Amino acid sequence: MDIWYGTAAVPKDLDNSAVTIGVFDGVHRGHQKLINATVEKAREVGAKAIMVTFDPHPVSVFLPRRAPLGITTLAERFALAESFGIDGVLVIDFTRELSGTSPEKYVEFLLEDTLHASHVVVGANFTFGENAAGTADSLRQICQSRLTVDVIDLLDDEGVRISSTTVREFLSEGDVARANWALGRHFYVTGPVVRGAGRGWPTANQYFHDTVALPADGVYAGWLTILPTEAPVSGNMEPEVAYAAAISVGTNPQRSVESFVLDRDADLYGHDVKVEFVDHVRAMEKFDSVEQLLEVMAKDVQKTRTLLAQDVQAHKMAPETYFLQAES
Amino acid sequence: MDIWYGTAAVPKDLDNSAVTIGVFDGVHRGHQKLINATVEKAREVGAKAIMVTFDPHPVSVFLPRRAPLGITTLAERFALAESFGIDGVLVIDFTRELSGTSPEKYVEFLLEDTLHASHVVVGANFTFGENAAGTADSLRQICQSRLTVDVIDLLDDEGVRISSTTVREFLSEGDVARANWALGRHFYVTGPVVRGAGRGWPTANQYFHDTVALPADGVYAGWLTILPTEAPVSGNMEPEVAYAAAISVGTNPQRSVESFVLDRDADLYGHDVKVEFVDHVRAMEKFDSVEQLLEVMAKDVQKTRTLLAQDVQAHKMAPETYFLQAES
Amino acid sequence: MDIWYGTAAVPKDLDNSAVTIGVFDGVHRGHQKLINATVEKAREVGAKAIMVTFDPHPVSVFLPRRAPLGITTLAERFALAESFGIDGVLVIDFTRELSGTSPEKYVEFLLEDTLHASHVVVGANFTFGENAAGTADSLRQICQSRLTVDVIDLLDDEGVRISSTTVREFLSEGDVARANWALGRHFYVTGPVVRGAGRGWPTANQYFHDTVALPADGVYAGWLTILPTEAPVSGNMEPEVAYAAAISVGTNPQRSVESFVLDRDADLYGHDVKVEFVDHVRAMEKFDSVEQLLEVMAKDVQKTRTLLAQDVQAHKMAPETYFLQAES
Amino acid sequence: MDIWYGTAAVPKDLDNSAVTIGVFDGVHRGHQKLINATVEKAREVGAKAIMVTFDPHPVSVFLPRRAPLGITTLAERFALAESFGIDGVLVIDFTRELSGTSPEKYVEFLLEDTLHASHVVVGANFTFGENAAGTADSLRQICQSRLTVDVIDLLDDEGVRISSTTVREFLSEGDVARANWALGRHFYVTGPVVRGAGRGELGWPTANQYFHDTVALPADGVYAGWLTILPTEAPVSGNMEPEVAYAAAISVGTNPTFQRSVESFVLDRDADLYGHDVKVEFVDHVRAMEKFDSVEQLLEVMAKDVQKTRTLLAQDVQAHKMAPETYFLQAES
Amino acid sequence: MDIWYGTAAVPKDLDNSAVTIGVFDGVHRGHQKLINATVEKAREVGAKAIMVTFDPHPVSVFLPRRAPLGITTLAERFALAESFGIDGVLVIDFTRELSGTSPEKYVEFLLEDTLHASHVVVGANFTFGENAAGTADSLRQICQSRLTVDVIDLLDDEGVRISSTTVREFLSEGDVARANWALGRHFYVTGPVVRGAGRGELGWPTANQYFHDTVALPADGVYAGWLTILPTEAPVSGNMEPEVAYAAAISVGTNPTFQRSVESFVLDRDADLYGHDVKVEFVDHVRAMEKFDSVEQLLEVMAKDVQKTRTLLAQDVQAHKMAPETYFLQAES
Amino acid sequence: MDIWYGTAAVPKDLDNSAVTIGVFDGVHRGHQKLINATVEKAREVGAKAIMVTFDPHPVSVFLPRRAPLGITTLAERFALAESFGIDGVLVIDFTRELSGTSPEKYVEFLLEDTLHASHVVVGANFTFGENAAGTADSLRQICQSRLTVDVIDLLDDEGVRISSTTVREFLSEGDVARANWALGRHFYVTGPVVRGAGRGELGWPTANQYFHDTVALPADGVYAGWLTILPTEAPVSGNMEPEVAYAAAISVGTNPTFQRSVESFVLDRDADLYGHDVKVEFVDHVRAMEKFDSVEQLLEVMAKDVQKTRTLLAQDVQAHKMAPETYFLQAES
Repeated sequence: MDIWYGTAAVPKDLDNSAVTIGVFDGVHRGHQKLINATVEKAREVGAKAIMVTFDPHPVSVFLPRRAPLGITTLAERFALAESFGIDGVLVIDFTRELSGTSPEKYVEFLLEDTLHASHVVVGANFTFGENAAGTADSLRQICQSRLTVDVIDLLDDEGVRISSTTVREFLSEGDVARANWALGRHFYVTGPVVRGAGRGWPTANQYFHDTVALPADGVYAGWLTILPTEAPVSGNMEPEVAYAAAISVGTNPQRSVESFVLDRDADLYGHDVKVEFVDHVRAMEKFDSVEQLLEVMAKDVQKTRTLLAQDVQAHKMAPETYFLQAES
Repeated sequence: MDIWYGTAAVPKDLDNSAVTIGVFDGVHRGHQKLINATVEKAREVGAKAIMVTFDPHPVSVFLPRRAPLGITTLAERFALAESFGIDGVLVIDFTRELSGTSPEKYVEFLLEDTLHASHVVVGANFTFGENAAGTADSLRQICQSRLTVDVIDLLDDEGVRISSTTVREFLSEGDVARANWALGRHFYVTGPVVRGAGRGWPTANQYFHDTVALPADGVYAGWLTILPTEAPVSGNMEPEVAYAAAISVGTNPQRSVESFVLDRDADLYGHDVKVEFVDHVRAMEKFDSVEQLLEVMAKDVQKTRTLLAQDVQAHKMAPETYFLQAES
Repeated sequence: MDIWYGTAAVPKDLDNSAVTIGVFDGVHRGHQKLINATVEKAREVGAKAIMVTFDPHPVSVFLPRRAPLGITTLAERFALAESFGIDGVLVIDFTRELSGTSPEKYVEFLLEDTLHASHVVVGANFTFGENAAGTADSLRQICQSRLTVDVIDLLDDEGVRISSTTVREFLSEGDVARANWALGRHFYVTGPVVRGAGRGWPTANQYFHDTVALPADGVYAGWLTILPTEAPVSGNMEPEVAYAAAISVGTNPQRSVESFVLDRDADLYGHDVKVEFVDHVRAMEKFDSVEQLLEVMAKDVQKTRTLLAQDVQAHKMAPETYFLQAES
Repeated sequence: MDIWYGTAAVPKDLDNSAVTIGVFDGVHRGHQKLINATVEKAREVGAKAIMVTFDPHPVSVFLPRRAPLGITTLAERFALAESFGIDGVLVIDFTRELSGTSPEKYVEFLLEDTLHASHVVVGANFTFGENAAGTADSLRQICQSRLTVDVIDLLDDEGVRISSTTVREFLSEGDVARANWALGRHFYVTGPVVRGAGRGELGWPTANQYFHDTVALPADGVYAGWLTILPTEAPVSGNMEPEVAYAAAISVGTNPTFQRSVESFVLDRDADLYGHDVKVEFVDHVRAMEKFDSVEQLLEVMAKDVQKTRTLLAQDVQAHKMAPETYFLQAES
Repeated sequence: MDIWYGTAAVPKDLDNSAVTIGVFDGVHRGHQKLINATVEKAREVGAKAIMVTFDPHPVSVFLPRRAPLGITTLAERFALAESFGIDGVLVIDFTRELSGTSPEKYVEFLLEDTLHASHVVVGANFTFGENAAGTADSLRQICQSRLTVDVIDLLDDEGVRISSTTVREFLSEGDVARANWALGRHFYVTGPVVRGAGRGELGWPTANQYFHDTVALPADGVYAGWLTILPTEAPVSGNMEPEVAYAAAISVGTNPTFQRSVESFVLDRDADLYGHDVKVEFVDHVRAMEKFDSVEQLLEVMAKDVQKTRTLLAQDVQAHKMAPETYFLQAES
Repeated sequence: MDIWYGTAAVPKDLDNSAVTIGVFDGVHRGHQKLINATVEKAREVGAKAIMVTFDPHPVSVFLPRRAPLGITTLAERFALAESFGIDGVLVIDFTRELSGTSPEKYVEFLLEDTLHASHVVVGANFTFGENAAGTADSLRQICQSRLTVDVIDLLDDEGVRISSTTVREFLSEGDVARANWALGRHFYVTGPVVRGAGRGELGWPTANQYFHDTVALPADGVYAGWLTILPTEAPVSGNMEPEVAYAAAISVGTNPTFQRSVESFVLDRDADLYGHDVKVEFVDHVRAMEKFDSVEQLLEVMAKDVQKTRTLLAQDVQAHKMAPETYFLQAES
């Protein structure tokens, strides 16, 4: 998949495309409908399936540093867009182009001149152009005879509107199971394992910037995977195997994620590690003794073992290769 | 109007004065009664109307950095004192003088030797001298035959005691209309417009230190005035005209004030700008899309247009020259 | 009393000891039972009474910087351990030794090889060894024929479990009288008096790090003692006399303690000062005038005078030499 | 004078203009030649004289946080531009436009489409468009028959090249006299007076100012100069009028960690200028920074700075060309 | 290769080993002699080659925050060790063990009890146990009949002693050529690419990296080198493959206050490497740091760095011994 | 000895006093002459010997944050004053009083009204009152018949002027021997011991102290000196008594950013002094600061500092005049 930064980077010789436009934060199940429709039409005509997306977040252009939290990083947005069949991602920076542009000139510049689009697929909530006056309905009429437009209703399921907004709310509530439900996969973060405490001490510590969306402080059951690597691994964990883990999300009074991998002793310093969240286990608490702390640690392991045993049975969610022991 | 810092700066040849003493933060309607009485008596005898005030706040002398928030800056206190006819302001720093001094020696030093006072006007809540043992009643008796004293009752109106304390409470509640009511004018702040976001982007951004009193975070209707200047102004705003504005007061997680001037495109970087608050519009909120943000922005403009149309009719409050459009 | 840091520092020629093991934070009344039993048995056999304690807090080894607040500093723990007759304190750093060690090897290494113990005294909540699998019951069986073990029930009094945890809760609630009740003495902090405001201004200002346990923000009645010194004292306070004081505990938005010594004018800059807490007086509040501030200051002095007059009558709590005036 | 941010803010009904393009930092005597040529042309043909300038600095666009120090603020660049008769300033942000543009495209879009220019005036060192490919020459060949191009040599005077660079160099060494000479005026900073060590005059300056680290300042030291209280109806504590240049000894310092300060000791006045906006003009270097160990020593040196200043300023008044119309200066204490 | 933290993590069923002990910072040509001897022995007798190394640095244990800069990270020390055939790394923390231990006790506990060693290999400068009492000699006398001891002289080559110290010295002056020569490879750092001034290429590097102050870096300046995108299935913006060394001009800077940066300008590609892990290999010094006052000047010097780099890298490819198997380098633009 | 903050704190029933006025920073041999004259007079006529001193430093009042470093703290100034028999210290804050006062007014208010002085003793460099107008001479003419004035020349000895300034100079270069000689005692700092790298002795100092940036410290380096545990009933970990001066090698450092540290390696003892107040006396410079790359090297140099210290301290004991009454020092390890 090509990734282009700004309209000028798009090849001039690209002759046909089917295009979808959004922030696409999280690439949730709504987002998947748009991508699915776009990919299929691209295949039909033998053109490229293009996603136009935005970075920085368009909200942060108008209201700096009050951008909504990033459900996925830009890099993961690319990975997800690819896994669903996107051929090219065009990334638009509104501080550089397409802000002052009118609905008419936007379609003309972006969709025709730049992307050579025969098809465009947007959500009903789609807006574009100076002061967001462009709508889905605008787009259908401005594209009359020029290109075909398919406007897709926002995904409603089980009485919940599935959007970036609702995924963020669930995450903020610590309800990762509903977030997972809206995303169509286990919510995850990835990052390098740092030195933590030293070398009840966690299998892995990671830190995330405050723009990263994360589950409420608390303890979750989930899976930890050492991303593909030739680097030596200290201990009895292997790369590319999803290992059962009790996960503590905390706030330095910058958010930390501490992972206790069940039934393994490893030290993951230096490695890049994926943490997938499955279910909530408990709220954060203060500890006043080593005894009390380990007691609670063990109850977390038991509850985690239980939740993940269930998770495995929903195998559309569960990883390919996992490691989960029946007991200690 | 002269401004003197400390007793030693007061001219030795000043032969007669009518004096009022207080913090005078905000110069609210109570404060105006004291100034009014003082100015009138000065005119009667042909003497100078003097305000004795204090900086730093006397509270911060005893309890550093737990001083009450400043309703007005010291500079604005001077401006307000002048606009009401004060001839001289004596500023007392209690870390330098008049702290260890007894009620008797205070009247002797400040009122007689320094100020040559024939009249003194204080509020009923007035205290002075070592450990604030001096009262209004003390002052009348210590001044027997030496100078005349007029003690003015605190202003009570509409079931509210009008004081610096109550103005601060209203501001903190986001109730600027009641604060305006107690002040006798639109509450305002002034300051240089800084670079903000770049060059839905606000007409002006200002920053204030944390000792400055400000309305609760939220959006207010008000008026913005470019203070007199020969500097070129980018855009279609003119100096000295009060322009209709939706005002956002925020906190950097130092307080910011962001102003959206209605129906104008200007950039006010470099200019000194007054922001007058008229009425509350809404609480702060997070935005998750550009669409949602602009929707709400437009409702704020509508509600603001409405509030200011009313404000103009209370013309004792409203500015001399304003700019308010009937619609977009 | 000897203080040894780590097992290697303990003299090799020490031939007999009676040993007690715990964090001992606060040396509360439960802790006193263990020490009492240990001291008595040491006297019986003519051996040394040893306390094994821990630093850093064992909790902070597993969960860095989420250690419980220190009721006493390590230095005060030593002082208290001594005042109750302990002959030697062995301080264990779990980041250096005794973490990976099994229950069996722990008793063998610490109690026998290092300490030459004929008696060991622990609380029922006592744990030891890798993953705290060692218990009081373990210890009795592993010590069969090797040394005698006396396991002491946690102290329950007046429906309250007396522990480090409960002392912290009381302190956090601002309930110093119950904390004092559980400690068996007035809760206190000690520290150098710093420059504060200048040279209603407090008799003394002290600052404490955020790991120090302190009463809730508010005003307390208590006693202030200038620790033994040959340094000149500014004012009419003498060292080693416990002086009546209204005490303000605050938070810089690092905790401060501001002390108003009743009926004295002293300046304690440079001196080391003990602050003992007796009872709660009021919550923190903002002040808006010097008048209001002094009014409240005076009510605090009255209420304090009252509480301390009562305190003196419970003379097991009250200091040897105090200073409390009947009135102003 | 109008100020437009971006080519999209330019009035669309602009039929004719004489344009000059550059960073214009400091508006030095070199820059004035460019502006002069442009204004004199515009004034001739009833058209508007436009300046195309750049904010943020093109270097900061390419090398973030490593741009040269600003000789003037953007606000002052506007004010100086207007003072020399420019009718419009167009501020280009290179992160937003005219960056990936070819020399040919740059001319058509900016100079024709946006500005509708009949004349253009640039420095011989002028480079434009992607990878600075366009030069003073490129401009002449591309513009044929459409608009007259006037290329102007960089100003050399007294064996010294007059550029933003040399001005920065002069300032940096504390040589304000050479900086002023290259600028065609007294170098100055403008700023609100802040609270000092306190209000009101054993020790205290008349005025305290702080400046960000992007602001070009003379080397740390003491200088002779003039302070002017910017126009205001707000009252002044002490015996100073607004809009009069007052003789001052000016101390430029750096903060222990934090930023630069400017402390002004106005000669033969006690006043406290907290609350006001103040212009500080530098005339000549007086001495390097020193450490003080006693109050007497500091007061002694203080009195020497007042004498040195008094003299240097007396010469500056006689050299008339740079001094202010109305001022205040006493021959002796 | 296994990694054990502390003597308690070592498999208890370890019957035979050839051991080498040292900080091993940088794994320079001196260190390789130690590892080589050890591996060649272990490989002979079917036993495991163990490295005993130390983290945190023994100096930081004795003098907190005053340890020498790390030539490589601990992660890279492991990777380099494994690359030379070490089977096990035992990481000793001196705050945790082997500190108050006597020479005699150190041998029995570590070398016999823990590691069950039949061979040991150390440098002539080797010191062990409490107060560094044990020396290369002590080791031989204590180990008699139990294990064979092979003491190896510090590597001298071309009149230069090859040690962590001299490597740090070389790096510090910007002499990467001598550092590489003493290392036996191109000096390198590894790190995630961060966001620059923005995404996508007037000014911007191909890649931006930041490094902590414990990381040894060449003196501030420009260098010729190779950048490699570490293995990944993640897509790459632009025309660059993972696992190919690409020619780059590399700029090493310090931050105004904060830390070190490494900016990579990959020759004849525009790509944006945000999100990837990137290895940057240093070949030769190109120039010292300079200040820029104009966009043209910076682009001019930029083009000169590309030429210098192109040449230096051409020589590095010919000197083959240190260059990478697969790479990308063009003779001209 | 009484301590009064402000003229209003002075007992109103003070009928007679001999007064000396000055900053008195460091209480050096010059200052002792002033105090001696004053005490010897007061002691004669049954009156109190008063010191008028100043806090904050008069320079910091005039030039905030640019006062000279404090040779001693205000606490130590009091203690030193009392040690030389001063009965009362009056601390004047120039932000609060005696600032706008005329020479004539200063005498009447402070010397007569407040202190009721019959004798006064000042240095020839003495200046008092608004704009330092009053000098040593002014004082004599204003005081006639009311109080006897004794002006004392600044102390010159061995071609060296003894002043706060020169003491600061000596300290700054690391020449504690000359500082001590000018002071008439071992220079010292006093402070609570903080936690080091940890508790208890491979590497670790006996004691760690930190000092603010207003505190005068010898140049970074190693020094010979004595450490004394200030009087206490609190237990001491290790084999050290309170109130005994113990031989120590003393390392003075600066923090990477943050502040100064003082680390004390007490000779032939292991003790941990966390929790105690400790006095550290400097005797002689041992060496400049160095960087360490290996544990052996640091221990080697460590042992050399112990030898150098042992010798220098042996000489200091023989020169008796400055050494302490009770001390602890061993001839060899």
